[PDB]
Amino acid sequence: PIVLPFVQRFNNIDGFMTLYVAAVLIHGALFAVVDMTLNIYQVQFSLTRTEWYLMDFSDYIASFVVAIIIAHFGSKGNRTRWIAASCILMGLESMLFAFPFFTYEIIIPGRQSIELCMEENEKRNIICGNSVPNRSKCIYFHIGGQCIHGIAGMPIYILGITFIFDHIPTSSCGFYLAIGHSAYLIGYLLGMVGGLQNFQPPPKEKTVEIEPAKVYQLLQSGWWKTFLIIAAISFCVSFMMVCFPTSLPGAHKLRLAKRKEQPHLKGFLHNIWHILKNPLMLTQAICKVSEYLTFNTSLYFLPHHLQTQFLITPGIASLLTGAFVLPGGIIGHFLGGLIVDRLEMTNKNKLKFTLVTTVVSVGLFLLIFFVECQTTTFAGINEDYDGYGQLGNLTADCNEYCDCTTSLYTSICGRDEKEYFSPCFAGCKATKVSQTEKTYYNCSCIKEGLAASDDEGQFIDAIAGTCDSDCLKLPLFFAFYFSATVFSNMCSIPVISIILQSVPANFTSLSLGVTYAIVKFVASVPAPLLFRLSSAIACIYWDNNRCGGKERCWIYNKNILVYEFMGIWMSSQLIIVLLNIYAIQIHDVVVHGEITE
Ligand SMILES: *[C@@H]1O[C@H](CO)[C@@H](O[C@@H]2O[C@H](CO)[C@@H](O)[C@H](O)[C@H]2NC(C)=O)[C@H](O)[C@H]1NC(C)=O
Repeated sequence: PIVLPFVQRFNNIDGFMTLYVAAVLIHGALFAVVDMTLNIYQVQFSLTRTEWYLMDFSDYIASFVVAIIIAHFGSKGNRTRWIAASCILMGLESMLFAFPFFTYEIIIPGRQSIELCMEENEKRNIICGNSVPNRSKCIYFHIGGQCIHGIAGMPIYILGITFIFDHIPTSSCGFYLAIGHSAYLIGYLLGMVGGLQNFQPPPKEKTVEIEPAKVYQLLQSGWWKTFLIIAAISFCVSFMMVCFPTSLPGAHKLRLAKRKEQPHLKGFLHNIWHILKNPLMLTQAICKVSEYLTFNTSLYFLPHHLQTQFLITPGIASLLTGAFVLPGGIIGHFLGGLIVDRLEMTNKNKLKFTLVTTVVSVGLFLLIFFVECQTTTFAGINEDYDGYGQLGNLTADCNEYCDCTTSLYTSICGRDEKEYFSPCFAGCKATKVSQTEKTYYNCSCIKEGLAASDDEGQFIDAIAGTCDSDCLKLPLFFAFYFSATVFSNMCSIPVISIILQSVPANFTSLSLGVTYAIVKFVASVPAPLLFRLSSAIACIYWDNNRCGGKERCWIYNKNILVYEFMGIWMSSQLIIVLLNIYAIQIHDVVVHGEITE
């Protein structure tokens, strides 16, 4: 008996939009946390870099095994029911990805595995790896957590937008296409922003080794807190969508406005065959490939590049891309989408709109490449340590006494402006830590250095972290990075907007699945390997003495990576130019075939 005006105003075509972005927002909020959550799980919990990608890969293929199946199933049944169910399986997944943190907080603290580590012995506390059991058990919680993510997450991004296609007019779908994309972006922001404020250490970064044993508690409990709230929201949003009508009263009024004036295998193939037989969609999908190839690569390569040429803390460097690529992205859909929506752009109009959009963007990427040419301050990698030892001498006497470990080595600055790695390897037999900085004392393995130096309560000492005197180029880099990002997000709307037009209304449901199948398999499966091979190409100088099978590098080649990664994007960006010049002529030929004035 719910005949209140609400459920009549809650069956509005925006009443579906209100819950979809509400469904998307927590969906956006979820994944961004997980990538770091997976990443920190690898480093913290005694994993290899081999298994982490496998956990990452689990989300990707899970969407791929449902990007087609649910699309065939979304065509035949109620879209509203399936989305909330896929919203429901978000709730099951998100808490499930938080059970191992609470159940297995005993995996690897510094001293909480009492059976084998003695509280007085230091070598005992870092060996007897009982952490690798109760680790692979969690990975089963985690590979499940990643798989339930993609199997259920993908129908949310297919069916909901399909409901936007088939129920909302064209001249405002891009207005709705943009917000849905951005609601995934805004969760990419806060998935890092909200999550990391708890993962990033408390006001006490700088106490005795209890802090690694206290930071350990706040990350598992940090996500176990976060996912408990996240998952339940995915339930209450699903419960509201289930109450939404099967027969949408909003579309029925519009359907009669647009009415006037089996998914068999062969019929499935009839949809499959025309797509290849229409070289318009052929270009649309591959243009998206270079779009995602250059995008995803940058959002990964950039914090690594800011860590190697601009010498920015890897935790801080990751933030720099995360907190700054979105402001370009959000308006890129917002301004990009509203251009077609306000102007009711035609198929010929958007193709011209896409070309000049990308062409200037590449010259912006090219402009960034020109900026890389400028010289920057160089720390370490000065070939054999001033004649006192070779690369790898690094394991001298002062390494052994303060127990330096070749995996977490960081560069520290001496007063000679020379950059020394492994602040404890600097021979610093004493360290007094203040409230706002970390400093090292009695730094023996330092060279004369120490021209004027300074301090107050103590005299002379070296300051932890890298010292940078010429990082101004940084504002040029982001500035050029922003406008390239904006152009990218206003390339997405033109390609996705066209796909709706050249497909009949009943077949638009299977349209999203066709392109979405290429998203995770053809692109995201071969991509990491293409990066990984060329990642070592600039990371040649691996720590061969300790890490073993390429676990930690020391020379991410600041000249080769710049030429390789951005050149690949230069190779990648231009493919869109060739694809679209192929499309526009073919589009104009085929449109001519239907016009033949
Ligand atoms: C290491 O630094 C400390 C202070 O940061 C220096 O302190 C001296 O330590 C010796 C121990 O042999 C004491 O006899 C002195 O009285 C300490 N000095 C003061 C002012 O308290 C210590 O000298 C440094 N190590 C070396 C090898 O010089």
